[PDB]
Amino acid sequence: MYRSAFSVGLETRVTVPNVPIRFTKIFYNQQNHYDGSTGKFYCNIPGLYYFSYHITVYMKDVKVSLFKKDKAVLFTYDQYQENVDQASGSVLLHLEVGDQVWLQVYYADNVNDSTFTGFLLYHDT
Amino acid sequence: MYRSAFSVGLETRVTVPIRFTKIFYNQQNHYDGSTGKFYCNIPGLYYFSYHITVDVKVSLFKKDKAVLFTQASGSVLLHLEVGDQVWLQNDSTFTGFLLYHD
Amino acid sequence: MYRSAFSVGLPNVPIRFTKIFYNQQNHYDGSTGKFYCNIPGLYYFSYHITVYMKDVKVSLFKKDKVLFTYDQYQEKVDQASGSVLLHLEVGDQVWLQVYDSTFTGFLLYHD
Repeated sequence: MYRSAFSVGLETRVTVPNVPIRFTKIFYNQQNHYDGSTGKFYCNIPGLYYFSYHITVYMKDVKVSLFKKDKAVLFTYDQYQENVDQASGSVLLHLEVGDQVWLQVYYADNVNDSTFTGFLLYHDT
Repeated sequence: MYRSAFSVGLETRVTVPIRFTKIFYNQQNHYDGSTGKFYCNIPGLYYFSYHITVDVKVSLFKKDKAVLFTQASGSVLLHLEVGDQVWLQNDSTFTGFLLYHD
Repeated sequence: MYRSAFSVGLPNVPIRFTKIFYNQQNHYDGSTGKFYCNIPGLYYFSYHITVYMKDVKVSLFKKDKVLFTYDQYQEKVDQASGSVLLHLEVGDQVWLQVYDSTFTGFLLYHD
């Protein structure tokens, strides 16, 4: 077991609600573990993963959820001001092969520049 | 000498070390929820990141001194030695992992 | 190939982070505010800075700019955070630029 990472961004001003955000700006996706057609990352190497995301907040409160498998694992709520902020979150999640993770915003506007990043830190041995 | 990571969150307010009791990851049990301190068991470079929701100022402590004075966010790299402890003083997460051992 | 990292803290110019939390390899030049790639590979960069500027955006730059969204005009910025993974080639430079604040970068997978 070895490498798995992806870093992606949202170029589109609106997204979408209650569905996986399909980030289209690919900063990195070498092993293509991030599915650009679904906005979901798929775990092919079991291990500890680090995910980091930032959802643009502008004029409207933002509620984001990091989903793993079929459920929301992490929640971020950010009130606006008023100011462009980022509803950010980072977490370590051990993943098994098959586990998919993606983000959702509970049309969501002014989400452009939002980013979703994740990487295999320690592979299971 | 290879794995040491944790990611925990808050299950309440009041944010003395912050005791995060929500465990996202703590496989090597290096993070102690009773004290809220992470204990370095492998010397090396660690990456710490926290997003905490608390006139209030949040600090990341290494050993017994504040490294960072910061919603309150921060990410940093701290080279730690065995015995070194790191702690902090909508989910509010505190995360840390061994990047490079030694 | 294996270690390259820095953690530093504190318009239209690289942000010179002077508070050095880590810079063992010295790949981060505090006089220019830029990180220089010596070991090609996948790097993680994260940041959280206090800006207090209007009609301004914040982004990591690499050979000049990482995420640039073409959008309609609107206004204001107080603090900004981000994180990205970038595969860097030798010679590549990365820095934070507004077109305890922190800026961390680390080589994760070396080519």
